[PDB]
Amino acid sequence: IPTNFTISVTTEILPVSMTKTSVDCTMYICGDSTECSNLLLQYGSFCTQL
Amino acid sequence: IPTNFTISVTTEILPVSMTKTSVDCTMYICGDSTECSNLLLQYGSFCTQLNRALTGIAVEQDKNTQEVFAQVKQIYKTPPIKYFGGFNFSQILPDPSKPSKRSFIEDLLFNKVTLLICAQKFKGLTVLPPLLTDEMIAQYTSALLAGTITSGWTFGAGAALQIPFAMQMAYRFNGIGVTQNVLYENQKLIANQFNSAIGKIQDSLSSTASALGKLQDVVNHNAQALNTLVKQLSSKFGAISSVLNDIFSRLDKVEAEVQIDRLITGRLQSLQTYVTQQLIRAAEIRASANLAATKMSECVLGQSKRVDFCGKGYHLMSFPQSAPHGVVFLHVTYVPAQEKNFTTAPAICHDGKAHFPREGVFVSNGTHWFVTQRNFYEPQIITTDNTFVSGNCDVVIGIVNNTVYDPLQPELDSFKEELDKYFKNHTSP
Amino acid sequence: RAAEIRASANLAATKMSECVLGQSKRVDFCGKGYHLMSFPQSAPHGVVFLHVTYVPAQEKNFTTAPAICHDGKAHFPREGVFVSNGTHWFVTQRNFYEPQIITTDNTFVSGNCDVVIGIVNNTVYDPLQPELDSFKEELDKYFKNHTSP
Amino acid sequence: IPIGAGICASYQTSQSIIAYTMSLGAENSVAYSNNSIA
Ligand SMILES: *[C@@H]1O[C@H](CO)[C@@H](O[C@@H]2O[C@H](CO)[C@@H](O[C@@H]3O[C@H](CO)[C@@H](O)[C@H](O)[C@@H]3O)[C@H](O)[C@H]2NC(C)=O)[C@H](O)[C@H]1NC(C)=O
Ligand SMILES: *[C@@H]1O[C@H](CO)[C@@H](O[C@@H]2O[C@H](CO)[C@@H](O[C@@H]3O[C@H](CO)[C@@H](O)[C@H](O)[C@@H]3O)[C@H](O)[C@H]2NC(C)=O)[C@H](O)[C@H]1NC(C)=O
Ligand SMILES: *[C@@H]1O[C@H](CO)[C@@H](O[C@@H]2O[C@H](CO)[C@@H](O[C@@H]3O[C@H](CO)[C@@H](O)[C@H](O)[C@@H]3O)[C@H](O)[C@H]2NC(C)=O)[C@H](O)[C@H]1NC(C)=O
Ligand SMILES: *[C@@H]1O[C@H](CO)[C@@H](O[C@@H]2O[C@H](CO)[C@@H](O)[C@H](O)[C@H]2NC(C)=O)[C@H](O)[C@H]1NC(C)=O
Ligand SMILES: *[C@@H]1O[C@H](CO)[C@@H](O[C@@H]2O[C@H](CO)[C@@H](O)[C@H](O)[C@H]2NC(C)=O)[C@H](O)[C@H]1NC(C)=O
Ligand SMILES: *[C@@H]1O[C@H](CO)[C@@H](O[C@@H]2O[C@H](CO)[C@@H](O)[C@H](O)[C@H]2NC(C)=O)[C@H](O)[C@H]1NC(C)=O
Ligand SMILES: *[C@@H]1O[C@H](CO)[C@@H](O[C@@H]2O[C@H](CO)[C@@H](O)[C@H](O)[C@H]2NC(C)=O)[C@H](O)[C@H]1NC(C)=O
Ligand SMILES: *[C@@H]1O[C@H](CO)[C@@H](O[C@@H]2O[C@H](CO)[C@@H](O)[C@H](O)[C@H]2NC(C)=O)[C@H](O)[C@H]1NC(C)=O
Ligand SMILES: *[C@@H]1O[C@H](CO)[C@@H](O)[C@H](O)[C@H]1NC(C)=O
Ligand SMILES: *[C@@H]1O[C@H](CO)[C@@H](O)[C@H](O)[C@H]1NC(C)=O
Repeated sequence: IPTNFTISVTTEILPVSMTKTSVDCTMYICGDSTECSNLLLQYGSFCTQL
Repeated sequence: IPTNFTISVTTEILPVSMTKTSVDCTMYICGDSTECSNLLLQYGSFCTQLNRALTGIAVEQDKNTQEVFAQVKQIYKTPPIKYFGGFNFSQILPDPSKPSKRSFIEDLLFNKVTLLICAQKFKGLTVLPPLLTDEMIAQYTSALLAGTITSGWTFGAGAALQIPFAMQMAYRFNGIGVTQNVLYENQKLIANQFNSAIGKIQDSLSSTASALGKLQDVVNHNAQALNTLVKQLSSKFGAISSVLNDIFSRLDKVEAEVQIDRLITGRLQSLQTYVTQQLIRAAEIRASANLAATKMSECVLGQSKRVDFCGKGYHLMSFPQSAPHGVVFLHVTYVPAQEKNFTTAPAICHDGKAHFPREGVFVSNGTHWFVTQRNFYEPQIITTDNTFVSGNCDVVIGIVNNTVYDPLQPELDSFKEELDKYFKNHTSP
Repeated sequence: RAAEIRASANLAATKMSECVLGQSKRVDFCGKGYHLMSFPQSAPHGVVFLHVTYVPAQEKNFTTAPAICHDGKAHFPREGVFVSNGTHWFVTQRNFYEPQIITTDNTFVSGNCDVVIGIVNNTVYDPLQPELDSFKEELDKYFKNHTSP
Repeated sequence: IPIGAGICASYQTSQSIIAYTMSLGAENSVAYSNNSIA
């Protein structure tokens, strides 16, 4: 049988969220070029999904 | 200290499974074209991997519902009589008039959530049917409901044992922390707060259109993904045309292969992306289904002490209902009503010895002292049957000084005064 | 696959922490039926739990009442339930049959007996009174001997 | 063998392959009366 007690404090760390982000297709893929974008329009709708 | 209570019914919606689907190796990429299939044969064994992944997804989708809804191996049935001591359960038990054995709330849930495009999907895209038809799910739900109102929480542990409902609710209140008598003195009131509240559920589901958003999002996502997959194949991908037969009938056999190669690579990449997205969504739905199974096992089959788990407030009971690709829980819970202020003391010593409450708390209305419970107001005289002594009353801080009426004083002095009177009478002769 | 295995491992860690190192009140969590204890064992890339559990055996059906009014005052069981085999009543536990005579050591009073529904009639063998009768009877006998001559 | 839509197949009895509908479980009833307890 115990005859005495102690009171202790413990700490716990928990992540809750991560940094938001956003990307742009046209400038990343086709750098300040018009022909590249004109021919990128024919690749479908990947960018909408992203 | 509260002096009144209220009973509230809360709703909760959880998805349990997504729509099974399957895809074709060749009719999507090289539809009704021999040469395209012959050239595609040299790209390896990709769509075998796709088929294996989709078959695994479908099997897991069946297993989710099978695990969630099948926690009882004996199909109970409710007695024909429907007098549960004043409580009205006509809003959740199955309705025999309808050809489909469903209740009112299940009918509302089915009507609110709504599911040529399928005909348009000639491109080797099919939807498989689920293993468990809706009638069997409704029958499982009816079995749970009929087992949780005529046997308490016992049928989830062994042999089912019957018990009156008006006593089961007394057991539930005793579990919360308030003595059972407070039910038997207010039964006619409590039912009136139940039968009314359940009714207010039926309007609420049809009040706002965002109540069933969690169930609608699954079918919306599936339809949107399939539509994008169908519409993807209208893009040239840098080739000369999006029509496969035009390339072969306008060019010889020495450079057309380059353009059909570009087209086949594009379509393969799109299909792989779709498969990966389906895998992610399946994992999320599996996690949600596991949470729903835990909720069904703990909140329904028993009583939960985990605060804010099965509804806001102290938990009393729960009822399940089915819905398209999901489940709906109705949590019946107890909430303290208006309260009153009081003056309290930690301990009370009369004969140089401190007293402490056995269960409850001391309280005072201004002039006298009483001992009462914690979640209700019910004053009683301080008695040795209510208090236990320990040590002296010189070390506890904040103690007060008031007499304690030992019930041994009734139980013995009621005879002691009579004995003294008998002796006084006996003195004269 | 790694994400799925991590989820399963977290669940297994919770199982080891709650069912083994203590006793769990969560229904159908550490095994079917009421929980007693658990024992762990290892296995290639996994763990195996042996849950010991208690299950009620054959049962009998009796007639029950919510309360008892004896001196115009209702009585309620302190812990247990009232059951009768047909002739006269007893109070028992809820998970085992162990009849005992109704005593004030087992019941507490609350108000009058005209507000409760379904109440019955029976005498309460209030035990502190026979405890004091163990001296009351001898007191009466000794007073009879006192006044006899 | 889960076929689908509530239909399941198996191999049974002079032996062949049959297809039937699943049985959820054995039906059971509980005697409920407002002054009875088990
Ligand atoms: C705080 O609570 C106590 C306990 O109930 C209150 O004392 C009680 O007050 C009522 C109202 O006067 C008493 O009722 C009547 O008292 C007279 C006194 O002579 C009696 O002759 C009547 O037959 C009737 O009983 C009641 O007796 C009394 N309680 C006791 C034990 O005497 C007190 O008034 C409360 N403080 C407040 C409301 O500020
Ligand atoms: C319901 O339970 C009560 C309580 O046990 C039963 O009453 C008691 O039954 C016992 C067993 O039969 C009786 O003890 C026996 O009495 C006979 C009488 O001649 C005696 O010879 C035996 O040696 C033994 O002591 C007991 O007297 C009886 N209590 C009273 C107050 O009569 C009751 O029989 C049960 N009812 C049913 C339908 O089972
Ligand atoms: C438990 O015991 C109590 C009292 O020992 C019983 O209360 C008694 O109930 C009867 C009817 O059930 C009452 O009789 C009525 O008397 C009035 C006159 O007051 C008469 O006008 C009526 O026509 C009827 O005959 C009786 O008065 C009442 N006792 C008292 C003191 O008021 C109770 O019925 C018993 N419970 C069971 C289940 O047996
Ligand atoms: C229980 O343990 C505490 C902490 O060790 C004890 O408190 C100490 O008691 C000694 C002896 O009186 C003092 O000299 C110290 O200053 C105390 N510590 C503090 C932090 O105040 C306590 O006495 C123990 N109780 C018993 C019954 O042994
Ligand atoms: C405890 O609260 C209930 C619920 O409000 C009270 O019952 C109401 O009483 C008023 C009269 O004061 C009626 O107009 C309402 O119709 C009652 N509600 C229901 C659902 O019947 C009850 O009176 C309160 N108890 C106390 C002691 O104040
Ligand atoms: C249980 O609740 C149902 C639903 O309110 C009650 O049925 C209604 O009863 C009222 C009484 O006049 C009728 O006006 C409604 O048309 C009924 N609705 C339906 C859908 O039947 C039922 O009466 C209640 N149970 C008891 C015993 O009163
Ligand atoms: C009892 O508790 C209430 C709750 O705060 C005390 O406060 C009274 O009511 C409102 C709410 O705080 C305040 O704005 C009032 O100013 C308070 N009343 C007075 C007269 O100041 C209340 O004072 C407490 N009373 C007792 C006797 O303890
Ligand atoms: C409850 O009883 C104690 C003991 O009888 C009281 O303590 C007395 O306090 C006064 C001053 O407050 C002293 O002058 C006395 O000497 C104390 N008594 C003894 C025996 O030493 C206590 O005051 C009482 N409680 C209240 C609220 O008065
Ligand atoms: C409560 O606090 C007030 C002021 O802070 C103080 O005067 C009083 O003595 C305190 N009461 C107790 C029992 O400590
Ligand atoms: C049990 O229910 C029936 C019908 O509802 C009723 O006649 C009977 O009085 C009830 N039992 C008790 C003890 O009230």
